[PDB]
Amino acid sequence: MQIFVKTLTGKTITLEVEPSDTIENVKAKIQDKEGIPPDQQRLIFAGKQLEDGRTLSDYNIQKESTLHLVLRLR
Amino acid sequence: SHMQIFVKTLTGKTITLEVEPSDTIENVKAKIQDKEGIPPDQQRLIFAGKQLEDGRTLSDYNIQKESTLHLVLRLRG
Repeated sequence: MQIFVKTLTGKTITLEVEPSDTIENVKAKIQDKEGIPPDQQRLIFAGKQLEDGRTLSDYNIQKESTLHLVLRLR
Repeated sequence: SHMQIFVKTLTGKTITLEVEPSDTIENVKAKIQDKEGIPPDQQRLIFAGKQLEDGRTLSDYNIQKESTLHLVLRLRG
């Protein structure tokens, strides 16, 4: 289950994730790779702003799907 | 003495900052960290299509009051 996370500058990272993983889990994995705290991350899929508590299956995020990472200011 | 500038991400999300023309780009990054908690190393700042260098000042780039700098996330590797 290899999904992609795309920044606003073209750069894209790959993540190995399991169907049950929550969006928060996804943000933790991104912190592990990029050092960006989850609270500073906004994730978008299919024009939707993703919620931390939900899983990738609740958004029908399939293998090779591409999520969008956006900076989240206070 | 002081002036307001905007720092904007690519989504249009904006932050306002009070700065001096004599402030360094690193000073601006540190002010952004103070406001947003984003470490300087994660920040790349852009103005007039020129990547901004930590050691230079705002006046070096002729950044004026109400000018807008763009903020971009810096990734690892």
